[PDB]
Amino acid sequence: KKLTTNQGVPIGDNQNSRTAGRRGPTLLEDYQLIEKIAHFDRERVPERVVHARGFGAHGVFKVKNSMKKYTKAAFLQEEGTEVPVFARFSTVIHGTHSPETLRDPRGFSVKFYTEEGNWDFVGNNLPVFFIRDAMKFPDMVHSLKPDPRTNIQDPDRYWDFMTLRPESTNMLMHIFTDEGIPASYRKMRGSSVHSFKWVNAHGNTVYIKLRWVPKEGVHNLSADEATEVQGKDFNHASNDTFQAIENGDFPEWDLFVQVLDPADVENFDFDPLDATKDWFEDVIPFQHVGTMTLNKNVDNYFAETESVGFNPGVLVPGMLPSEDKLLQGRLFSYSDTQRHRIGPNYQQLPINCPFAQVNNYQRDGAMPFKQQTSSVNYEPNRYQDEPKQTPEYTEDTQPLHDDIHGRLEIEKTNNFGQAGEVYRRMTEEEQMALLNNLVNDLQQVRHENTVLLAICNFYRADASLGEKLSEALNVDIKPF
Amino acid sequence: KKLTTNQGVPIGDNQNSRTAGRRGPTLLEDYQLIEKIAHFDRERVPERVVHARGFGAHGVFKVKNSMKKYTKAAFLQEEGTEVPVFARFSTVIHGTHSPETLRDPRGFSVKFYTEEGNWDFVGNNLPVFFIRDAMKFPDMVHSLKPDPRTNIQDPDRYWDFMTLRPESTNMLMHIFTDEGIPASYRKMRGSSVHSFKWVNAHGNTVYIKLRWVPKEGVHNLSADEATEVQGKDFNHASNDTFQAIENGDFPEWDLFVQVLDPADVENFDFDPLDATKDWFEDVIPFQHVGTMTLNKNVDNYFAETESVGFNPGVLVPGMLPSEDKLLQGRLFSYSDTQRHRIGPNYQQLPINCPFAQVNNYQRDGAMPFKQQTSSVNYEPNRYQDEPKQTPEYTEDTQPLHDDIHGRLEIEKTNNFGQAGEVYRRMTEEEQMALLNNLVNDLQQVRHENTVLLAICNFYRADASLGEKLSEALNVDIKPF
Amino acid sequence: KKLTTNQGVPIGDNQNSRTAGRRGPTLLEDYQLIEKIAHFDRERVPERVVHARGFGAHGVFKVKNSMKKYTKAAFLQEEGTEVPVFARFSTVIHGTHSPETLRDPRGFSVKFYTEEGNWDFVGNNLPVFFIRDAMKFPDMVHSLKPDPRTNIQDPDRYWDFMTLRPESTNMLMHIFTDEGIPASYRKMRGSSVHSFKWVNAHGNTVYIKLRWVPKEGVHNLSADEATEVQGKDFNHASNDTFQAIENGDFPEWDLFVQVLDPADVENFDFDPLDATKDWFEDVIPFQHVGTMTLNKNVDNYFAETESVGFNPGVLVPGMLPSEDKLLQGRLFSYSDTQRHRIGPNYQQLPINCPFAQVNNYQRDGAMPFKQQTSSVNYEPNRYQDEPKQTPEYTEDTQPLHDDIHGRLEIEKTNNFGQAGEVYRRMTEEEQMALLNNLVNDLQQVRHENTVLLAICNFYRADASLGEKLSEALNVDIKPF
Amino acid sequence: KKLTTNQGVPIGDNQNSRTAGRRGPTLLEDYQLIEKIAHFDRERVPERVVHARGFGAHGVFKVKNSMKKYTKAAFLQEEGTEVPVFARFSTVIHGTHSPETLRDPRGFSVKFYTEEGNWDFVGNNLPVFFIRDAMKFPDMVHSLKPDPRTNIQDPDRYWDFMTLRPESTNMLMHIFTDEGIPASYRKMRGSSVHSFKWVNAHGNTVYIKLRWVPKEGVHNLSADEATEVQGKDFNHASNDTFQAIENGDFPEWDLFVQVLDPADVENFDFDPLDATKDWFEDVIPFQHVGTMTLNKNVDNYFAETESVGFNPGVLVPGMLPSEDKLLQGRLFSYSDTQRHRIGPNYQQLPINCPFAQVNNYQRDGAMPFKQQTSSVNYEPNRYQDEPKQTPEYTEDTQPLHDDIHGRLEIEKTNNFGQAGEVYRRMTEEEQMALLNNLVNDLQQVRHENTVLLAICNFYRADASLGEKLSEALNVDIKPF
Ligand code: HEM
Ligand code: HEM
Repeated sequence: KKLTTNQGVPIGDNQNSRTAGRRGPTLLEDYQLIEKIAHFDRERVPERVVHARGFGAHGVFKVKNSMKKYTKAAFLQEEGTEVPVFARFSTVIHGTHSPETLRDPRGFSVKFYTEEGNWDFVGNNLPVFFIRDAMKFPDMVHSLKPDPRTNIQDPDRYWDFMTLRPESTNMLMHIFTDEGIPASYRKMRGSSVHSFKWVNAHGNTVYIKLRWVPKEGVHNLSADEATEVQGKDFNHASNDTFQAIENGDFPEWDLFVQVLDPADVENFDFDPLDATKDWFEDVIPFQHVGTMTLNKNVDNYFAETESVGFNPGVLVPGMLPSEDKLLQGRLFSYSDTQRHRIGPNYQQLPINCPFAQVNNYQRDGAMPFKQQTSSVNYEPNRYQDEPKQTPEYTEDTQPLHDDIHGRLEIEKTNNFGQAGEVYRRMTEEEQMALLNNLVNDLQQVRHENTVLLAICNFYRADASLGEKLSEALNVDIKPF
Repeated sequence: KKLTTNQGVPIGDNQNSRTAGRRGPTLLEDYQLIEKIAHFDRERVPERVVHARGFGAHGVFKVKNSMKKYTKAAFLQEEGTEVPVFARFSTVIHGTHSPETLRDPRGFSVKFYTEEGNWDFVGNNLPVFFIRDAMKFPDMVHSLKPDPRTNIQDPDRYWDFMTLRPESTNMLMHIFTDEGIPASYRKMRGSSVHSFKWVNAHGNTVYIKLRWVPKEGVHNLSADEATEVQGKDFNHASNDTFQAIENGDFPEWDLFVQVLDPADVENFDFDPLDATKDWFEDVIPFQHVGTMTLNKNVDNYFAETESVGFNPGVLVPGMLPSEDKLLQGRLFSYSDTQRHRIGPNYQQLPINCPFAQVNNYQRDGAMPFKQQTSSVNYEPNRYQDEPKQTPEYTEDTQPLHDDIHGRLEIEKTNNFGQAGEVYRRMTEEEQMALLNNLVNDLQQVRHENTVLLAICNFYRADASLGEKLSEALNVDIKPF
Repeated sequence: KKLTTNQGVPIGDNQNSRTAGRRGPTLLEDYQLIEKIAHFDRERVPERVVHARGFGAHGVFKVKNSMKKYTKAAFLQEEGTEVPVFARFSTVIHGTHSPETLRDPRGFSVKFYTEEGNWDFVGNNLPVFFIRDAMKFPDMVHSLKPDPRTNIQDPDRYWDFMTLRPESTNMLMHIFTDEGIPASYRKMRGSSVHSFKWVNAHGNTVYIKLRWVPKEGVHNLSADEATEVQGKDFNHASNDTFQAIENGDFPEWDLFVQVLDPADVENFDFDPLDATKDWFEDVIPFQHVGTMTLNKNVDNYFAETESVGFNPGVLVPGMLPSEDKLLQGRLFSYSDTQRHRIGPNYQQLPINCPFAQVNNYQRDGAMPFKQQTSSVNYEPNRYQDEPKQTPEYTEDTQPLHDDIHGRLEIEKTNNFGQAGEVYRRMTEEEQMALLNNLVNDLQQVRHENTVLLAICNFYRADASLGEKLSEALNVDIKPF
Repeated sequence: KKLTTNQGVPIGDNQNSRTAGRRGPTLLEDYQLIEKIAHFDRERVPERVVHARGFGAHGVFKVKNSMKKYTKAAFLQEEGTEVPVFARFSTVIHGTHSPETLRDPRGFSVKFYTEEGNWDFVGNNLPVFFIRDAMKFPDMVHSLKPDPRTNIQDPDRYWDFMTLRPESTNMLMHIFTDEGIPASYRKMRGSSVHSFKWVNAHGNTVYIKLRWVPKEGVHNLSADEATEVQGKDFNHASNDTFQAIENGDFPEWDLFVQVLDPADVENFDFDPLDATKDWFEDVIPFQHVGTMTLNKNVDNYFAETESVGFNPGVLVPGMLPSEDKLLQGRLFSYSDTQRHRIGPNYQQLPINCPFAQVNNYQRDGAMPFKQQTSSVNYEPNRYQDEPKQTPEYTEDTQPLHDDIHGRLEIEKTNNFGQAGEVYRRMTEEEQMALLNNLVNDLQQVRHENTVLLAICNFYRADASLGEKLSEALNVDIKPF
């Protein structure tokens, strides 16, 4: 195999620059060097705005139970159907090469290359979020991100944002358990967090939540375990998940679905479209869908794991987004950031390409590798053999329930009630882990009012938790 | 054929946005709409900084005569060998959709997809150039480019540069004949302008110049003729050349080489490596090489004619650049601008991709469509099966003739002598044309000193042309 | 002034590259050369996807009549207030350096640097548009743009689209008069085309349309006149408007507003919010607002006219978009394309920069010249003196009138009615010019049933015009 | 202070998206939301290809001793002259948010904002490099970078490359002492590694090396110490250096220079221009130049530390690059990558901007914030007030010493000899640490031939090291 330039010219000497004499300066005419150095200079692209640290693998999804009752999604009609998937697991706040032992939700992303298009599942392990409207997401992230001067994450900064956005209480309850540091990607669950809509063949729509349950079980690290691991291996989760697949101990998860009829949405003490809210298995049963097996590592990380883009509003027919106000901003954000991060034709890259043929009138854009060449780039047109709309594929109408449009916060926020229930649903071990992690984190806040507000927010959720935090801190909340 | 999103989801309704009601505001969840518009939003890329305006087509090069004597270049070894080519012809100064009736050199670019890699011929119709050092190219372009306030080309600006850089005189002789406006791309010659080095299997090197000769002959347009054409068709040359191919009237050119022994370089009243100097056919004979035939229009202009990059420094084994100081900056410039204009991985696109297989240790970069998957991305390595250098392909050594490096103008400039020779080689018809065009261009110069300088420069070249310019302008030339 | 590199190093020799000898190859260590070339290599950015060709100038808006009864827009409160403006005028379909003699609507864009933010008016001269839903815009553009193979605009393609999308009929009536070729940018009107919403201090909203009247009158070119101009000057309108300002003949326009109560939207034979429909002066009267004077040319085309971004959705308090399905896509499109075309931080460039101060929690992005330095990059936050929201500026609620969202075409299409009205409002001159231009255009269509359809669409609008086109073409229309 | 959009419009509600009803879907017309999310989507830019993990601060350089004897560099003429500096320290191989406890050279970069332009010092702590020609850098970096499939650094890969490129031996001797892991940025030295050239007022040139000596002393961490620190703090060095400055304990370094007359270069058992070679203090004395004090943290990491670009070939008059083949490729590469990573106009950003004024003929390029507005954008020109060249600043000619140019490896490679002396110059504790670290590293190599090669490479430098490695490994080297 001959070494070549990008021009296919064979290289004779890959060790020496062309110089003006044996010990003289380098020549501008060294095309081979400059081509090599110039490409090297251009290897890097922007990391993900969040969830930059991650691990991806290939596998298959296998449907066990037909879902035709709830959705007319092609792949979900018949038990036994298998769909290729690519998955990516990730942390959130810190960058590429950041340790995998930090406290963070863990991203859980699955691209399904379906016969009717790509569907992206893009969730986290943790079943709720800090906030309920996309308007706040840059703020939340900016608050959690390293301090913009010091480049170091500072709890004084994020506890500020969080205390003043008290809907974050419930998420705080989850993230400061030991479930805030999974032991690895293969030992964690997945959650859609948002409701979506599934519509069946007759146009009945239900609200659905999605649920991944690992065959290896949920396994977490305590703070001291995380520190121990960090010192030895800053790539532990990636390492462990890569080795398991390479050794043939294939990571597997089961997919379950929760179904809530639209006519029942007022029936709870919470808005079911609020992303700060969970649907307890107790109140809404999990129904088995199928199982994902990841059985093949990437061939190349950059081209596969780094270059994939997912979007929760990338859905197949039979699937629609919910009105969830946090989800609604995501629909835009993901693809929007990918046009910048990966490129305008990012959907043409092997890792992003659908299994279904792409036939449309879109054209051009930088690096047009899979340019459709028909000169007929407009629709409607006169030609019968060019791509046409298939009316049966139109997304059905959905209901509107208000007489006004504008900036209108939902009515039943219930910022503390469900958070309290989540606390009381925990075992003693979980409640003690939560207290020690919260205390350790609040000891790092440098503004008293923020600490007071944090303890107060927790107190409203559960009085005894708030009392314990008060004692450990030691800040008396009694006057308030 | 089903119409689809870039995700492979069949589109039901390609005519209506999803709105909050039949006469309501558009929804951010309209993924189909946003994908479509966002891609549309990104269709465009930067135009070529020069030669933006152009036309491309595919064809074949047939070598008629073996070049073994002069070069070891594989495709040139045997009579009858055929190489696929892609050619682009161009104006220079104005942008995309610029009239093709403007006075400019015309670009003549040919990519040869060779058994030993790509070779780009990148020349103009005209046999010489305005300057002799790349250092001056941005200045020269900026002077000819539309005034940066008015956005209209102004003779007052570029005559300023050209008079103050007297080496331009020779090019001014050519450019202001009627050969400044070719009738069509098919009715023009091609010139390498610079000499290059060819090296044979034995290791002898010769200076060479390359030459394209139109089967349809050289045909030009007077000013008034160009004005007539321009009013009815601003894409006239692209239109003619497109139609010619489609009608089966394939444009052909014969290629010729001029050969100069490096030992004979100081035997002239000019420096043969000076880009402002021609190699007259009567001094160095044209030797036939073969013939190019353009026999297929692009399937798609954007992915072919817009997205192609050429570099005079993209050479196959057997070829090397000369030390011509204008050429030497071009070796860098072209591939550098393509990395910007087209993208880091521009050599991966089909129009740029070699016929010879590419095998190397380069990786990543934006849109890594053709990523090499082997994890061995470093050389030297322990693996016999990975790409290896092939020493017999090592570019040969070349003489150094000085004991200092630095910023050092050539001795024999001869800024006016050959410019004179060229004029006295013209027919009386061409000399009248030169005068009419010169006068009509010099009439637009608002600084009398620039006008005087032009006149002196032409005078030093040929005293009769000088006095004629003076008489017509009318500024007598007895003082200075 | 000493000539310097971008590093601030004074340059000794700007004429010669650094070479390995007087006649030797160029050195890679020539930083000065490489910096200069590499920057030249990067001068170009993408041109606008539409309206690439254009001219900009600075000026002033003077408000003459208070608009307080209709809007609480600060700058519109007091008769006498001046706002600085930047305006850009353009053709539509072809690229940079394309003739300004071509048949095209003309862009009319004005940035108002107001005390309460930038307001961008982004209209055309013609008062209607070809289509009424943004979903169709890429298709409409693609059909009108050069054929993706020949690189020449083809009536056979765009008629194909326009006939198949018969809502276009009204716009064809307009664009095929002589008004399709304005004599220049100063000699044309401007239209909002869409209605917008103005909201007052008491919270009443009205539908509004905006209207620019030239002090110079509306002046147009016939096909033959445009053809004669084109031969001589392809920059004719830019040239005219530039010179006019230097000469002190300041291009001026009066601004007029047409008002409509949301209560009266059903009292017409058309949907007021349909972009294919005009609001006739004699049905909704023009009310005078103020005058714009353009009194200063750009210092630099690139940094001003090239680099400016407008968006019709960039509105000041007191203004809101209507539900016009074409407008609603524009809200997204413009800013979207600018982030790609100009850059993520395009709003930080002087030409785009507001007069009002920018204070928020956004950060970073490529080329962050005006980066906000405060480490408090999140809101809410504990700091009294960091930026805070001002609730009285909250865009107020707007009625919703449907109980479903979805892909739902409007009721009163009236694709031909008002198109006929328009034709019958024309003088005999205009009707003659329309006939000539249409026939000349329809003679270039190569497909029978497209021509037939065009004549039928025009016939449905007006029987006599239908007959005359039928007569001239010449197909009898007795059957169908 | 009012919260505003990038348009300067006051925001009233920064908490709620505009939605089609209180519990309905989000509106495309929420300009405020989309501007916000869309800028957030674009915050990230590519990290540095190498040395992505870093820390920057401002300060001052004070010249203690005139250097006029050796250079005519303006800032170095007079004792007591003070120049502003920005410094950045960094690791090498891993990405942003990588631990600072990893084994790697440590980058030491200093930008001097001089009265005659910017000078960049761009060195490492360690005084030699792994390779001696730029041709090999991508390969070396690829071998050291995470395996492109596992995303984990693998000694089996980098030992492959290193053993097969035995010139690396000397650097291995350095990097595998505990100096492979400095305790922080303020407790490490700096080295130019390369010689450069200094030219005085008379045109005499000497070769110089540059040396930074920390007031705080050189302090390192053993492997176990590094492990302990890593578990607790992955930002330790950034943390420590930022706190020192913030507490008023300013990091200081003394700058020293070593001088070698060009007439003495043949006098050593090594080529003094080989970047794998050190110039021992006892062979060429260090001469005090001045001191750097870092006294001011950044206001903003992104705009300062992230967006700064340095290039060792960015030199002031009085300074020139040496013909060092490693240094030669760096002259091109730094500015090349920055054009991509930061932007074509990267030199216009506050952190990169010279102290000295920038006056030249370059124009345009993306985000032209500091566009020079003069319409005279070409040189030579007629105007005496426009930027002119200053011939006294012309870079002096330098010697050439060969009669050929081509790919020509230096003759006295001495790959093992100096490496031997470096080992023999070590203390016994340094020698034990070296052995422990090498053994720990070579136990992770999985190919016997590479371990044997490594051991043989060390043996050739020093027999007792070769034996100690052989015994500890346990690999028999006797048969060879
Ligand atoms: C009544 C309908 C329309 C009018 C009057 C109009 C007018 C204009 C004008 C005047 C410009 C040039 C602005 C400038 O000088 O910078 C422009 C550019 C543009 N238009 Fe529109 N247009 C219309 C419809 C649309 C639609 C439906 C879309 C797609 C949703 C669209 C997308 C664009 C884009 C992407 C640009 C490029 C802007 C830039 O690069 O900054 N236009 N249009
Ligand atoms: C002994 C030789 C070398 C030393 C001492 C060295 C040191 C450094 C340092 C300290 C930085 C970080 C600058 C900063 O803080 O921004 C850096 C970055 C970099 N280096 Fe070198 N390096 C060496 C060799 C090379 C070579 C041979 C090349 C290839 C031609 C190279 C290419 C690069 C590139 C492309 C960057 C990224 C710069 C940017 O994005 O701004 N280095 N190096």
